[PDB]
Amino acid sequence: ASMTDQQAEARAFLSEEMIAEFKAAFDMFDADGGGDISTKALGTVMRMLGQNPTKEELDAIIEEVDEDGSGTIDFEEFLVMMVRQMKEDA
Ligand SMILES: [Ca+2]
Repeated sequence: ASMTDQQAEARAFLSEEMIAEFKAAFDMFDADGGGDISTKALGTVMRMLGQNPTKEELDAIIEEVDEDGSGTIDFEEFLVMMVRQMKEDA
């Protein structure tokens, strides 16, 4: 369907074993079973994994993860949110 370049580096930094764990949390917010969660529910995904950045970097993260602008986050865009702050500029 689609293939953003940001997803090429995201899965490149995440090991197959890591991406597997991130999937466990995906189904958590994916109560619909469609494979898409609300960017507003992401704030909850943070405290779940382990992150407490400034509310600012949060909003920017949403507009930086939706490279398509569909209005929803997908497992593919998830791996990006992880490498988003894990590899912002370091
Ligand atoms: Ca999207």
